[PDB]
Amino acid sequence: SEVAHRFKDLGEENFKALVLIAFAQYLQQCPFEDHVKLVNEVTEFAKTCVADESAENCDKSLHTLFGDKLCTVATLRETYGEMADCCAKQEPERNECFLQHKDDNPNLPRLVRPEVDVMCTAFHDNEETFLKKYLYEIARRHPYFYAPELLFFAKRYKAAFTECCQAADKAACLLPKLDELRDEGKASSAKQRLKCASLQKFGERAFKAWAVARLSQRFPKAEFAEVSKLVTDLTKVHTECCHGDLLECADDRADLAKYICENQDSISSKLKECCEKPLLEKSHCIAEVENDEMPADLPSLAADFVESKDVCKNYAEAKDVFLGMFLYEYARRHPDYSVVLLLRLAKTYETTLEKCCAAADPHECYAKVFDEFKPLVEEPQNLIKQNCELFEQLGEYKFQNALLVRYTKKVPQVSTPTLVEVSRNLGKVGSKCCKHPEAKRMPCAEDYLSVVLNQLCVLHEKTPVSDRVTKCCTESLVNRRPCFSALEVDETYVPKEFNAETFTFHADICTLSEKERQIKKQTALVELVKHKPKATKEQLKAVMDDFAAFVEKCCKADDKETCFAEEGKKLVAASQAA
Repeated sequence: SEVAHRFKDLGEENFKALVLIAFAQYLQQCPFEDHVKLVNEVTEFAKTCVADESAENCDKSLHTLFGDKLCTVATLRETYGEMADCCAKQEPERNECFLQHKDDNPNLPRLVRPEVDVMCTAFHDNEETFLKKYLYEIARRHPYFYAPELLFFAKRYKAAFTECCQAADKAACLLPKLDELRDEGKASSAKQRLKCASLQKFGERAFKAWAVARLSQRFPKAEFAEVSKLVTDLTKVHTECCHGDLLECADDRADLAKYICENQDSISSKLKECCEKPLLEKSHCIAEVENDEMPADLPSLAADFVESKDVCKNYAEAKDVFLGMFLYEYARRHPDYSVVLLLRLAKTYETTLEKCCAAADPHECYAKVFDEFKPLVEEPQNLIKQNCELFEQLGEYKFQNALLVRYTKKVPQVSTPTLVEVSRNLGKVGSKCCKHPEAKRMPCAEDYLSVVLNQLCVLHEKTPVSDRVTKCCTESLVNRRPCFSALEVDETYVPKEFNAETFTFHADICTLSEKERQIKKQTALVELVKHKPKATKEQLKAVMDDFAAFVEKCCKADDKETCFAEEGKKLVAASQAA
């Protein structure tokens, strides 16, 4: 049995939680209740297999079991139409059908949160079900959320109420910690969506490379033989978690932290503090540990990678291992480089060795490779330095508006909502990284951009409208950023026509939080640039100044919310004029 296997390892709590997330991440539309039912029927079954390891079907594969369970409600096409199909499938891929049907943007209503007095009550009256509902809401809205990490966010989430509900002002103690978590969760989710996109769209050789560079940076003193061990394992973990096999992912993840902590002295010296705490906290600690100090006397790369005469020969022997060693050796001494840059250099190196090695005199050919590294390395440095300048002057809001205009011009076909959430996240890099010394600026900024760009990529893949996005997204994982920076303005885009439904206005805007206003302001700017790409320089600005006046005003006018209606058509007349 396997279900018995995992049960013994994770235990009732975690096992029950993971299976909930798995069910939550598969049938995102399906109501909380039903999931709980299946989760229980599923947990009960497990309990018998522990005793009798051959009872009903305790001899199967999680999937057959899991799949059939869900298939007791999926066949209801009136609720989940395209799902019934997956159920009529077989063993080899009745699972693939499911994975292939995950939604990155579910049509799930916004998740507002009741007053502090209710959450506290509901939390106190019944716990488990309060925390159960949490995981359900997150796992269903982030189908790729790193499962093992969601449990850590959960234990955290519980301690928030566990403490603040006992305060002198729960609203004051909670709200903050709740906000801090909502953010950190969206980040962790993005960080992982990229990881599954790599494995799934580009292959584990691709993911393997990323891991080598990243780990080699974090653990400079580690050895190539050791790092590879870690990379092999780490890959398997995420491969499982990304294929929907949460239980084994969680198990294997735990086994990895166990190992890393045991061979602490062999890997990093900053692991100590992570190895002294509860597993869930131990895992989240290791994955976010700062890099170790750089080994003292290190030879120059040129030695064995460009000056040696055996380069080409070694490359022929074990190219993958050789290139692997290069990346590890270049990353360990360059924590100031973004992971994608390091991968760009590595690809540049491989490409060179390929053409050079089949030459009349390789050496001579590949002798000046580092000369090309220069441009590759400077491009981002200059990009960062420049964009950090602009950001410092205009602040976050104005900076975001800048990227908004810019990016809408690059790919005007993309839906306004995506353009807005993406532009917003791109500008957040300023606050996040710009306050960093140049030594830590690039890894910070560029890698963060890879995550953000991977959204537009996955969100666009749903309904492809711009081949330029498709090209930049699918061409090369490591060159996505440079590809987009290169884009200018689509000379083939045919401007829009002002609609009525193109953008509605009803007063309901004077009640929304401040943030949700800037957003409605930005969503306007995007719509604008789409109707008038060219004729655009500064008027755009003077106009944004105007809309601000509109809101500030009518939100303080006492007529029925009729102004917004009469004056709504009034501003439209003015706009078209410009």
